[PDB]
Amino acid sequence: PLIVPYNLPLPGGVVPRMLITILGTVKPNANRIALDFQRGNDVAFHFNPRFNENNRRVIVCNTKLDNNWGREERQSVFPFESGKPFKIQVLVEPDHFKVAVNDAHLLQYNHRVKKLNEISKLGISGDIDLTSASYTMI
Ligand SMILES: OC[C@H]1O[C@@H](O[C@H]2[C@H](O)[C@@H](O)[C@H](O)O[C@@H]2CO)[C@H](O)[C@@H](O)[C@H]1O
Ligand SMILES: [Cl-]
Repeated sequence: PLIVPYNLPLPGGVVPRMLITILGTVKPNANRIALDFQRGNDVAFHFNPRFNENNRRVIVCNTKLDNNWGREERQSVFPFESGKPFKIQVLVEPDHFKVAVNDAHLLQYNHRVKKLNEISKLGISGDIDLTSASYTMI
């Protein structure tokens, strides 16, 4: 397996038609997962499943610029389960990141950071066993 937190370099940043695939298993009694697509210290796209926010399960998405979080985009559809294997696919499209979990469309996130070619790292963290992290062009 891979060590968590895991840094996946994205050479030359992201580009439409780039597909990032993360395979892992959620730990029992998990609290959180996070994917952080970074542009240096900025987080272009933070994708953050929360297993217990006031006894609710929610996915929080956001952008961090100059160390400040912006407006949260929340998704109540929650395909993850403690103890279970998952696949997250993030497809870069011209105007948004498109996320599918276990082959089912989950959400889209409009590009706030527009210099796609400078989003050159993906951090993967949280309460998971990480099996694989890779990318390909479709
Ligand atoms: O927005 C992503 C960011 O959220 C931080 O937590 C927020 C929390 O979601 C919000 O309800 C409250 O008003 O402010 C907190 C601090 O900004 C997390 O700390 C951070 O890790 C990100 O997940
Ligand atoms: Cl930008």
